[PDB]
Amino acid sequence: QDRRRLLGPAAAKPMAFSNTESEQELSLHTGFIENCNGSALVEARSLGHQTSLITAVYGPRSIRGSFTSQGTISIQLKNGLLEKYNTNELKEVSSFLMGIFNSVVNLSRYPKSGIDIFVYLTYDKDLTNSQISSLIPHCITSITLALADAGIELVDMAGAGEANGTVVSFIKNGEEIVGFWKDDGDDEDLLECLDRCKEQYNRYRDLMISCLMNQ
Amino acid sequence: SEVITITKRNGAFQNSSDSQIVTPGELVTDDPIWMRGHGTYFLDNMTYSSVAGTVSRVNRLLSVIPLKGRYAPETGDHVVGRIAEVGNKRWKVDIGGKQHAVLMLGSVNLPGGILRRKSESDELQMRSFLKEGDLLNAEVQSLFQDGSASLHTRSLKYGKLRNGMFCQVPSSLIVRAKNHTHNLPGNITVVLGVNGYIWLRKTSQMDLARDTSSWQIYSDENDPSISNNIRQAICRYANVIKALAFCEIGITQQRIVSAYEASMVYSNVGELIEKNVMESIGSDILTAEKMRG
Amino acid sequence: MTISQKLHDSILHSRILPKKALKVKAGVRSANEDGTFSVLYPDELKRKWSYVLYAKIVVLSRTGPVFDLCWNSLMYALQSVKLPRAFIDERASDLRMTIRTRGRSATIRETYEIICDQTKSVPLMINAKNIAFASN
Amino acid sequence: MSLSVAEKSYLYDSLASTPSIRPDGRLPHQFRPIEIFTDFLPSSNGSSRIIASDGSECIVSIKSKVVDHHVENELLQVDVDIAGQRDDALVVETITSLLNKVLKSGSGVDSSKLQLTKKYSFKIFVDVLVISSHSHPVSLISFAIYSALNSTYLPKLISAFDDLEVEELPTFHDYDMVKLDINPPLVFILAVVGNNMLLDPAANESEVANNGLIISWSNGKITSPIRSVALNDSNVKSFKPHLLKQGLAMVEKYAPDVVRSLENL
Amino acid sequence: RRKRLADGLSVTQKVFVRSRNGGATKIVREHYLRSDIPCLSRSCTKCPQIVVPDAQNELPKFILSDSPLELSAPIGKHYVVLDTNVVLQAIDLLENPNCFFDVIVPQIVLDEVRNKSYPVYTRLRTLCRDSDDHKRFIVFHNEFSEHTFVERLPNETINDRNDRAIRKTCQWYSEHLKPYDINVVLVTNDRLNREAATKEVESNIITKSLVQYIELLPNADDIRDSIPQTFSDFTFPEYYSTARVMGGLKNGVLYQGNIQISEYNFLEGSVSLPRFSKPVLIVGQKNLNRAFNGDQVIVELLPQSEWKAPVISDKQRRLLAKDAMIAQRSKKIQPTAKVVYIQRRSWRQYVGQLAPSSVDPQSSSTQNVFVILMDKCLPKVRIRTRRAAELLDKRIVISIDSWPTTHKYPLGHFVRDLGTIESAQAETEALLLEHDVEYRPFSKKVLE
Amino acid sequence: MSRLEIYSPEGLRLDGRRWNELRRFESSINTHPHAADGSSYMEQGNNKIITLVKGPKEPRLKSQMDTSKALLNVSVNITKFSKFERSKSSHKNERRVLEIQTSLVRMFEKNVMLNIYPRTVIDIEIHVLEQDGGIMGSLINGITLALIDAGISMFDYISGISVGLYDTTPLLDTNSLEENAMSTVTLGVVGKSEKLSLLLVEDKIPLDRLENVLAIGIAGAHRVRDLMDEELRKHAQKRVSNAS
Amino acid sequence: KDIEISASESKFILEALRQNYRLDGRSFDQFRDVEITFGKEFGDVSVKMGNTKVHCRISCQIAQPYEDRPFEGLFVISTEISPMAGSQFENGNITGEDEVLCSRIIEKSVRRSGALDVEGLCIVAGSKCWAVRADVHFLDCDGGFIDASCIAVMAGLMHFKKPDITVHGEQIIVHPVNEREPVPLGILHIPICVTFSFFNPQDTEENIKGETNSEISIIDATLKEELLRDGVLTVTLNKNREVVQVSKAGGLPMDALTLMKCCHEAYSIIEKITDQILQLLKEDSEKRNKYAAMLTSEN
Repeated sequence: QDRRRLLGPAAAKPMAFSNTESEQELSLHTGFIENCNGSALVEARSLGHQTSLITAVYGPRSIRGSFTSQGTISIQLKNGLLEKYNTNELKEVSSFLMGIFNSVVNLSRYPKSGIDIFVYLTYDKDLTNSQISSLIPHCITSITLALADAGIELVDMAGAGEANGTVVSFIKNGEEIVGFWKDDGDDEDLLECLDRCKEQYNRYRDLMISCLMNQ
Repeated sequence: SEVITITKRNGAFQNSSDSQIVTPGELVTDDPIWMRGHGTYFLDNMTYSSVAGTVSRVNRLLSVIPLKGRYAPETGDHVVGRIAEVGNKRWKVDIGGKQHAVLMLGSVNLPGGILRRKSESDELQMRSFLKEGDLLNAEVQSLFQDGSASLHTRSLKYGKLRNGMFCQVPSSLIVRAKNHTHNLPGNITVVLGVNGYIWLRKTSQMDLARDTSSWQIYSDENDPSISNNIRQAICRYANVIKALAFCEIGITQQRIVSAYEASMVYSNVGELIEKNVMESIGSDILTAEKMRG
Repeated sequence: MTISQKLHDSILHSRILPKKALKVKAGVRSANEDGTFSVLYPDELKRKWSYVLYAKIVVLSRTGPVFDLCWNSLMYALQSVKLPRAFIDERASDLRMTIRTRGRSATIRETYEIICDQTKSVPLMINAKNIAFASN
Repeated sequence: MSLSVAEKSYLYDSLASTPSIRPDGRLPHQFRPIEIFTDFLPSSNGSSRIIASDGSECIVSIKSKVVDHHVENELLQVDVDIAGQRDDALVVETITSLLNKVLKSGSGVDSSKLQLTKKYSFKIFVDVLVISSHSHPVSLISFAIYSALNSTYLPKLISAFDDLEVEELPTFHDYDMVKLDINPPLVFILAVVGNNMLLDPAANESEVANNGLIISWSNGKITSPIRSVALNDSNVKSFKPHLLKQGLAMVEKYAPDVVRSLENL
Repeated sequence: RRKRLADGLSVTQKVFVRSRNGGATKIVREHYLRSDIPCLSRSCTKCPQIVVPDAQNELPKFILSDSPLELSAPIGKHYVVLDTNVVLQAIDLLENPNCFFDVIVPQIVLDEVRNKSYPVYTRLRTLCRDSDDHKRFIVFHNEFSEHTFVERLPNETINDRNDRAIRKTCQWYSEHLKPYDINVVLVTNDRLNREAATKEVESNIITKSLVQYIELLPNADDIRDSIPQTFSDFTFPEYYSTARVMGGLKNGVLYQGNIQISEYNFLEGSVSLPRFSKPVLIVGQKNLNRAFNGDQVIVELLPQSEWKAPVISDKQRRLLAKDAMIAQRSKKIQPTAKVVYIQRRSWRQYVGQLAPSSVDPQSSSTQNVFVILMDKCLPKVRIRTRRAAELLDKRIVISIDSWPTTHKYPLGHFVRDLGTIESAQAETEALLLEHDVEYRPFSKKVLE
Repeated sequence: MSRLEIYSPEGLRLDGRRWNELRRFESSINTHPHAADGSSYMEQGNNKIITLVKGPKEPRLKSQMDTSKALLNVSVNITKFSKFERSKSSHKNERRVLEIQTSLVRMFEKNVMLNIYPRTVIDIEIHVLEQDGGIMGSLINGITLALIDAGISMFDYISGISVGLYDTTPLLDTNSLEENAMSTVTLGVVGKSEKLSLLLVEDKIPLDRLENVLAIGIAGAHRVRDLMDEELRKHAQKRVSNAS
Repeated sequence: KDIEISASESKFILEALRQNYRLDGRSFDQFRDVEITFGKEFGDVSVKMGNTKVHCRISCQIAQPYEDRPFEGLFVISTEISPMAGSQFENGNITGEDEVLCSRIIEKSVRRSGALDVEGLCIVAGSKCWAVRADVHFLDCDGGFIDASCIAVMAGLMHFKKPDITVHGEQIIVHPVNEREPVPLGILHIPICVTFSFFNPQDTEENIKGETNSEISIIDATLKEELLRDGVLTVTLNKNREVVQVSKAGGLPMDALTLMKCCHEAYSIIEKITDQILQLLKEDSEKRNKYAAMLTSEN
């Protein structure tokens, strides 16, 4: 097998078991990792579902490659303890992550400089008796707080709101959209899908700015 | 009135002047009197080709010209370079050929001219005047021991491009003449590289000067005054290039003019992409080649 | 790559864990009347089975040597480990199968898949008088 | 590609014209000419071969397999290869993970048509080899697959299909194949420049864009998965939502004409 | 479709699906036709013009004579082309030294045998190479033959193109054999294949059945008892289908091995199973289900209602099969089984003696006789035959033909005419073969 | 025990071929003009290969650079749909494959006039589509197209063919069914000569046949580079007759 | 990590072949002398040919077989180079080419060839079998590794013994080592590989269209010899005169008629060395048993 790790004897197996509008909620914390220059802590708990995750910043790191006019972002999603999302399922989100911050970050302030983003999908409850799609907007919030902690030039507190398998990311207090994500749902529910996302965005950004300006 | 060409063909991987045509591994002759040049290797008599190409016998010189290969750089040629890299006081820049050309630091037109003399602080500003991927007019000076050659801009006429659009072709169809900058009705100008690189732009006064400020030789600016009637006229000359390229046509400046007026059937400029219609206009000119000269 | 080795080494050299603590005493799920299931558990004592445990250490904001905190954080996790109740089927459907040779044949043994309970669990037995702690 | 800045203005100028202008000057809703070949890998359940105008090139293969449809959830698998790249790269894995979502088993896929018995069915393999691309290649790739499913025959059931009591091992005839009846989806690449929305972004058009979309077409309508999508990352701008609302019917009132051009046999 | 090579040579694709382990595995092959296909006979002068050496540098031997058995016109001189079925029915009739000296084997007929039976396929492989001066067998590779190759027609089963190609195979033959007036006789047993030539559909062709060929021999009396072939008190059951037993094997439902039927008790026998320790008895005449002793069969356990003390689902039977091993550890009430399929018959040629009750003295015609076998454990065989008054005080060779549903004792046919009962030479002979002793002299391929 | 018929006593193979016969052999030139200047397609029976060549051109890194000659990269793509049975895992570092990646390099270290292409890169791309056995010599014949397909400097044709041995008898142009049935040898044959580029034997071979066995494949191999030549030439005529 | 040799030194050896000389003192077609010595363990051996030194190790343990061949045991050979044996090498590069050139040979030389009965590793079918292991170590290179590792593995198989087994379903009784004896293994055939080493004294064309065969082939390239060679060829045979493998993977072009003429000379070489192993296996085991005679009479 893998000669680099301790994976036990091969013939063992893990243990098996069988059967015998609501509120979302946060707890947002910064400044707790001394390796980084930007850290952010996120608790989330909603109705069957409790979620905690860590966003980590390293920047500006040097680039051994070549010259660029401006900065470059690198984003990692890694499984924590229990929930195991698929590998190719991860990087699609990482693709969707980078597009929004490329309408956020003053890379032109940062020539030949790198951005390292480590996201640790650390622990999630789903006690409910598109499972990754329910965790998208909280990432952007978790990144933004850590990116404020490294103090990097950011245009807006941009945030995403969720309405039932749909993720829409805003700026300008919702007056423009910067990132769009849709799974199955209804048809032409878009206009209501504007709304419930927007107000959570209207909730969340206020929760964020409270976390920093009051500190 | 369409969106896309969707024509279907299912059940197949594919649809399925005399001179010496020789192969590699093949004997030409063993007359020792012949001289042995390009495309030729040998063992003391046995004249052996190395490519798919033609026997060229020049008066005692036998050599093999291939049919397929990259662009061959030669001196004094007027081509277009895309900026690959920056070196010590050197630059790397694609020809399209085998390798990059090189370009000395003082090989370029300085703003203010020669009154601006040398400075070691200029290598602290290599990226100032030039950076990657950019397009320009270049003059082929001389070579190295291999066959890699270098460039320069010994004129105002050579320099960094603007005011238009690039296209590219195989190097074969571009015909040689004593002139390469050409000016076309529509107030516009083709800059045919030899190597297969083609830049269009709006006719400048310096272009007009050819047939009757200096601090703008590294700008990313254009003329701000660019009409759509300029811009849409660019595209009509643009596709007819690829029409002749798809039709395997040697480029004549007049043929382009002949391509342009034959394209006046179609005002819908987006219809200039059709495999048949490009071939039809391609068929037009070859028939029109059988009248004049 | 050193760390997970180095712990495991002195965990062996701690002599914390007799394999008696890994001995699993499974039950059998009696298919009882009118379609109900109760797992007959034997108590206070044909195949045997053994737990094999795993750990994962995540390290955030490394500021120095880590090994002592690698040690000590495990120790409190060790005391919190419940052993979940494992049981086998009453009579599992997954039984002996035969494989034909080029004239001969053999028998695959019956595949009794152990199942841990959704509910019941017992704690872990520890040589508690050998639970160390670390210091550099 | 690496292009020059003086173009990049003019290219961003001309396409953001209010009488909007493509570099090839098509109408804003046009696509580019292509070629579509199938049915040429006779070891396969179906084959496909598609040719772009810039010479981007792919082939998608169809191999099937009989499976128990109860012990396995995913009845339909996509697996992609791009030439020239590592497995580990980004654009690989996202496009790979995408079409799985696009072909979820009951979202636009009619897995009842895949169903063999009350116990068994057909595992299929969407196996993809891209020779070359110069584009964000995705909407090309769906097109050959659409023809690939329209070029796929399957061997005929002989025996019965109720294996709960009798538990029969299913039997196929050795010559008689039947075409997979299926309604496969389609994917379209979009791009936003200024106040204009082009269709089939070529690589130059793909470079200069502020932002772009991917819209899932199925069953004669718009459906999920739908993703806003970056093409470059030097020119990423945000966007008014009615422009997002604009493009949907802008896709849709030209979508089936492309489909009917390919629904053409 | 098909394509052409520059040697005038054809190439096309034969493609199918491998059904092994229930899988659906599509298998494609290319296929070639050649135009150097030999007709392999004495009289033709043009197929010896095209014969080319092998890798061992040999041009082979064209052995079917100008002189067959000539018969009554419109037969005249003729060759014989066969059915697989007439071979499958009458494989030993072919091995008569007295007759059938010149037979083309078609390639498809060769394949169905190789599809059907492996050691029967040995015998045709044996006979063709061991053809002699007397008897001559060739194999014509007709679907390697360009001029006899056919395709799958639209809306067709594989059986149709089999009969059509064999019909196509014969069609080329007389065309090549018009110049010498040696005909070609197609022998069949299929009544629908004996229907399409009644109108003489395309070819003025010799479509006769076995007996319809047999009734034209000069010496047909000696051989018609080698032609293969109420009688009811109850009805015997049947054997399970293909998907049923292959569906039975993996689940642990079904079992195979060998069975021993007792002589002191003709109606009771046990098997030795790989999963099972003790010999598991099978009790009951219907439960033995018309198989013979020593054969490879496929068995099923019986419910405890039929177990012996000295449902729909297979969910029940497996849990009952566990209870068998409990009852195997009992040895007080032990389980019973019955057969549900026969893995293989251990049939061969068999030698016995007839019953004096079965024969009429005054009769000269065809009649039923039963053969008392030399094997004590195996039952008698109804033999519908003429010359029983001859053969009653004589030893005989039979071969078992079939077991249909009704017949309590099987249908078989007499094969070889041996000699007088308790004559020393004949009792020497069957003492060899029923003890499996080879005795036949060394053949023509041996002495080379 | 095989329930099938390997080689007839009547001299025939599975499709009816003789022991000294080939499959249908089809090449093509300039299959992908928009992709690279080397683009050639092979059908040798159902062995179907797309062959692609890039160069002579600049490296990605100055580390991977020489001031004497070219480099040669081999990238083999075996698809999971290449066979009947679909292979589970990918092959991209499989040690079986890397051997061939070594092999074609040293086979083609010595046709390329390496000195006259220094500081540049040759990359050879392989796409194995449909696999029919005889797989090794299938490749090399596709290579010999692709170098000429751009007209790279070389000495000679190079031919490749697997020839198998059923007990005494050589088999030109085996298939994978026959490959798993007996012992086979592939020969990398150079031009018109009797000198070898590739020689590879996996199966167990009695010694005494081998000289004769080697004496077989040359006539096949000479007919290979035969059929490559004119097929290029009739293409080669199609250029200038309609170019001019 | 690059070996640097002058072109002056390059011509020097190339001249020596042109006057039929080689630097070691052997003939062209002469092989080194082989020192085989066993350690105390079974499947323990040190093998030495002048400068090249190797060491390998055979072991076995209990595992289940695959689904693939559920009948048969498990076996594989490790050949991980350490840069101990020469500073050219990476720390355990399993992805280097020459490594693969060392690998696939020994893969085909042993595993696909099957000198060893893997079915005689079946303890119980599908439940418990053997996992037999072959770790090859290199010590110091003068070339001939792939011939040395050819030998030293096959040396090791004829010296390893496995212990005693008793089966009762799950009750699988591995006995104590010293009460119940270890049991050696079943070798179907003994393969010996041969390196061939090739030198064009000329250009390409006189090899290509120079019809005159003029190419020198030698056995067991030394280190300096090995760095200039033009083709690479290894054949492998037995005592029963069958050819195990041949591998000319490219390099220099090469006449066929040479290769048969080459491979015949392989035969007489390998046979004598083979029997030298065979006596020493006996003679050491004789020395084991004479010291076993020097033990029981002692004890």
